[PDB]
Amino acid sequence: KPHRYRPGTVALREIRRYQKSTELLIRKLPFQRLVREIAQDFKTDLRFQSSAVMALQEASEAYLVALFEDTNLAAIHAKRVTIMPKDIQLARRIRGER
Amino acid sequence: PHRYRPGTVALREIRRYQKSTELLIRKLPFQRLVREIAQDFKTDLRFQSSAVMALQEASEAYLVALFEDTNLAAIHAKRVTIMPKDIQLARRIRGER
Amino acid sequence: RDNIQGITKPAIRRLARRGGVKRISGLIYEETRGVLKVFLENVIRDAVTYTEHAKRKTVTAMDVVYALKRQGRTLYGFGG
Amino acid sequence: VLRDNIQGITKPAIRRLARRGGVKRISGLIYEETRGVLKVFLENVIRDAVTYTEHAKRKTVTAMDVVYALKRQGRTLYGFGG
Amino acid sequence: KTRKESYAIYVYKVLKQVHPDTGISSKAMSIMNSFVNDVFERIAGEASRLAHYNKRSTITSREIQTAVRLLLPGELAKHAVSEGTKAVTKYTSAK
Amino acid sequence: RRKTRKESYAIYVYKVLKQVHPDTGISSKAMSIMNSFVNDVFERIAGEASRLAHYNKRSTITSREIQTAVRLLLPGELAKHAVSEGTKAVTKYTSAK
Amino acid sequence: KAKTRSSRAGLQFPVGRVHRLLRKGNYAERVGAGAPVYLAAVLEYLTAEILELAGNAARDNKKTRIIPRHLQLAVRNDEELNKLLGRVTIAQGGVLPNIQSVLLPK
Amino acid sequence: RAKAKTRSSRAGLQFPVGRVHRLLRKGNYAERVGAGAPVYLAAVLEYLTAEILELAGNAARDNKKTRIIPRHLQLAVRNDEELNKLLGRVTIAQGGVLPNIQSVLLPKK
DNA sequence: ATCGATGTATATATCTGACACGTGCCTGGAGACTAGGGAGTAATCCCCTTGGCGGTTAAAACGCGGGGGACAGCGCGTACGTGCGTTTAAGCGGTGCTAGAGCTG
DNA sequence: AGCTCTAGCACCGCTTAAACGCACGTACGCGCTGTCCCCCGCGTTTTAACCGCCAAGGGGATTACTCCCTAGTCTCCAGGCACGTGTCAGATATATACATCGAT
Repeated sequence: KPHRYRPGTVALREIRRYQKSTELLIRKLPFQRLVREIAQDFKTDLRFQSSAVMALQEASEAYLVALFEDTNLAAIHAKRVTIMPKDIQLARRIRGER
Repeated sequence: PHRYRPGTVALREIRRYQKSTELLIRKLPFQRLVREIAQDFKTDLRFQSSAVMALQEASEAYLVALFEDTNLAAIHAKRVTIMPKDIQLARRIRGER
Repeated sequence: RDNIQGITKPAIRRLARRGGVKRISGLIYEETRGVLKVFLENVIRDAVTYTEHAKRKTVTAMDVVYALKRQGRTLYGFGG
Repeated sequence: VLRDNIQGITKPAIRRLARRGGVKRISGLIYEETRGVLKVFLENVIRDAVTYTEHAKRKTVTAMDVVYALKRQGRTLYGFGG
Repeated sequence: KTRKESYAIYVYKVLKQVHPDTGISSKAMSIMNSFVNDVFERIAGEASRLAHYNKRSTITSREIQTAVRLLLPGELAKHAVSEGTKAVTKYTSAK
Repeated sequence: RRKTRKESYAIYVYKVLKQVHPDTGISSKAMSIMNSFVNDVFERIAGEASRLAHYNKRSTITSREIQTAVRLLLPGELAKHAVSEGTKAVTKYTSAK
Repeated sequence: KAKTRSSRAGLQFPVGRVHRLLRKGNYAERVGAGAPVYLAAVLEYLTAEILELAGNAARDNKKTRIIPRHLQLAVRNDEELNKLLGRVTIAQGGVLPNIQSVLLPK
Repeated sequence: RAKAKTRSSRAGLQFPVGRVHRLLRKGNYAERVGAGAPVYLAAVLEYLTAEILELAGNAARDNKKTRIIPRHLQLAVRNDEELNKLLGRVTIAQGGVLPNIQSVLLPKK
């Protein structure tokens, strides 16, 4: 039989691969479309610098990764491994965002 | 004689101290603690009374906010008892640890 | 529109890998999407406003950097 | 020289502080951990206040200096002057 | 000097305009004065920056308007900015 | 056509790096990052020094204001090193012209 | 006769004192004419909202005089003024009477 | 007229003392700027830049690179506990994050 | 259910010290005028962003088995809430006095 | 450097409420087990992100020109803050009626 990894084995390898990596983990064009539909609610006919979208992507990914460390910490605090939306809500509540 | 169930007198204190607004720490022990900590930075300092007041109430507000966060992450862990790990988790998520 | 769904589930999974999480619940991703959207709202609600001050209608990276400086998240890498 | 006044932050004082925080039940090591947290918080705020005091060539820590030391840490305090 | 500058009488006039039968404590007056000073410092700092952004050496009504739209939260700003323009209108009509 | 004389700390970071690591080079994105870092630290030291200058009703910013701002916002031990280094530079400015 | 700038703008807060604080605060080398008027209007509007909510809280506590507890109840109950002063603590303010649902008895 | 000598060489610094004084004046922090304040600020800026640059050089040597990349700066800032405290609210572009795994996440044999 | 304590919502008489109101003054705000420098406006341009087409491939979408982690249930024993006697020190009032804050030249 | 005066520190005595130590009961954190469900690993499809290249146009930067707005100066006065007064909002006492917890 072909070798099949245990559930959670290659997940740790993927964590180790992406923790040392620095490239953006969200695709450029879907995030660009998201930015341009979000900016449409504040002013029509806007334009964007490419570096502006890059800065938005960098900041959004940094914020999401930091939120993921906090939600992982409070998921471990609940004697679990899987992160739940209640863990994210707790992390945002302790951080004073809600 | 009459004795309340354990947990209900504590709920009376939660309603009592949230309704009221004065200091919960005694003034002189906090003043002595402030004098102990401040002597590490300069010997023979002096403190205004209002300085001790501001230090005490700012510390009270910080500790009550920490207790809010600690109780929230305690009930997140399916517990009604706050534990030290709740406090380190709260201070870690807040960014001061 | 559907561009909030353009942040696909592998992208949130990769961000959780960078955050160090093995197991991700199925209700995380859309919730994460919402959180991301909310965050972007605030930044855009600043950034275009800076553009609104400049009598421009293109959003430069410099306005985004100073928009991010306002909420307390200073971003190094695009200027000062 | 004052010594061992961190125990002046007593058992029922920490209990009262937790009651205002909405805490129903309290563990035993909570008191020591909160004493440590209060000690480090006062160390930071008092260090900043003394640093502000030394710049004014003063030897009494003014409440105004404590207010600005708390403002520098992001915890702005009202009611003692602005 | 001995002169203690504050916003006590102006906050008192605002309170009597809003609630004529309601008084205020001296401690609450101190909180109101510190709140006014802090909000003024915040808006003035943002206006100073927004002047520095576009190489402008002056603070106009546009600076304060954009500073309010950044700093004060949403519909409050949607009130305040509009209300501010009304004051500017009363400063331009009355000359 | 005409271009604004774009202002940055590019060469000075390179001279400092060659002082501490003569063999090691550095990318242009790290020039942008280090320039942003030094600009941010300059802004916060200058703002805090202005803030203390306003607090003591002083119209000038001397080396004492900068030193106290460094002791305030910079975290502990390197602060003393920075303070010492700053003091040394001041001495080298006073012994010379 | 000299008429003050606050009465010109129909405001209670001092336009001239705000202009003096803007100039002496050295925020910019120049200050426009309408900027202190706009800033004073914003300040008195914010003071009006805080004082109105505090007066409502005082009437709910049937107190004729506003105490700092009423100010804390005014800022913390309003969610929109809450994040304006989220980092700000208030002298003698206390906290909202909030109890978690899990800690409540059956 | 005497030979034009920069204040940085007089102070013994690589960072520009005169540019720091000019930006202090143009930043309008106060109406007066002292003589030794730009010297002190240039020394502090040079010291902080030197600290992070030598830590990033050590990080690049550990990764066996002769060019300092934003990943090296991220590793230099975050591994030092005290520089991390200085920049706890700062995100570095293309910096990534520290490789860190919590204790319970590791599998057991 | 049930009653008894037990904390809580609504009507009047008394005191106080903290706040509302009145007096004085003096200094910062207002009226007037000018320069000149900074901000507003018109014309250019070029580069920087937007839009579009081919392709093609890595990544996203989807199906599906499974196993391991989430979650519910139960036993325990111990740690923590609650009550009472004791004592310990906080709180308050009063005295004194001097280091030092604050103001001025 | 000098003068003033003020509040911060030190000590002392009385009182009384808070804290502390101990007894005691039981509520809950934790450990263990059973279940089941739903997320992960991986194979197969598919799709659109991305790279490359090109057109275009328009908008931010650049310059010159103008003009009018605000810093600056001078002079005058009235509004805002020290100080004094008085008076009443709230705390405190009683009395009367209502919703809640415990133990049976």
